Amino acid sequence: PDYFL
Amino acid sequence: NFIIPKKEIHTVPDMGKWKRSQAYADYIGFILTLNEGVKGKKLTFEYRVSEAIEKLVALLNTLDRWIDETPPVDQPSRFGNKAYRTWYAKLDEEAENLVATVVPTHLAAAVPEVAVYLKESVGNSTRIDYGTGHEAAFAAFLCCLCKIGVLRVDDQIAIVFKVFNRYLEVMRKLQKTYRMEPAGGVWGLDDFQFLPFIWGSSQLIDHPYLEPRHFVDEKAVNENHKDYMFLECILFITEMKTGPFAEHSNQLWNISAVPSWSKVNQGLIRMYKAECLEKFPVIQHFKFGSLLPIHPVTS
Repeated sequence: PDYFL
Repeated sequence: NFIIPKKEIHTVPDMGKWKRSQAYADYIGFILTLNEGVKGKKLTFEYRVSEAIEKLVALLNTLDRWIDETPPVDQPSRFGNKAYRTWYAKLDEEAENLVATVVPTHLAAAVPEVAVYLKESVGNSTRIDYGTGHEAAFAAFLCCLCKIGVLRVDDQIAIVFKVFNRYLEVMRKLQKTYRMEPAGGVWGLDDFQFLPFIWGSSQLIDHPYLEPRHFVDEKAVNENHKDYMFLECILFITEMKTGPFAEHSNQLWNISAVPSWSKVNQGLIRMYKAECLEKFPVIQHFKFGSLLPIHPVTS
């Protein structure tokens, strides 16, 4: 859920 | 000095060896090189089609024909169809012959090594399944052909837009026809593939009207899928799955809220490293020879 920061 | 590729990552602690390997460096470098090459381009882009590319397409067409000649069988099991094992046995016995149609005769010594990656690119006979590890083996196969000079720099766009594109069509046919199981959760990207989402998002960077939010719009996909690999993958999903997109493809649903394709591409590359290339259940089956070697990367 946190690869697109 | 070509070497038949073999497994080298046997236990979890071996993942360090993999991450430091020449193979890893060469593999991700290849993926990112193709990624840059297709940036901003449609599938209908006018590119060079070399003899090697044509032979690779012919190779995939042969695999395709074999599917037609090997229909599903009637069976009780509700998972993979046993006719896949018949199809796979044909590929297994013919892989070197097929590769020899692409590789020039003076490089015949490389055929057995290269063919191993082809044999690992189409799914698992025993489990009748397919995952990102098989897709990676196909990229590795193409990487090897570049390394020995069969494919050249001028072929890199065709590698994605023609060869890999055709490969995906054949894989989808295998997956549907033989009811193949996904090899790999709520945060999984796709049942079967990964690479086309990376290269596909690269195509769409700086697109004049399509934004990531548009890929969950069936109209947008229907009107544009022929030009865009990313959208073709979405179309496959929406045909294979029922109900709200958010329910069946939660990761991709959340990705549609990323404002730019550029960030989609960057994020997918980070996800690929973490969820495919740093995943032991996948990497344990990676094979290493002379072209993609297990030895530590050279400076």
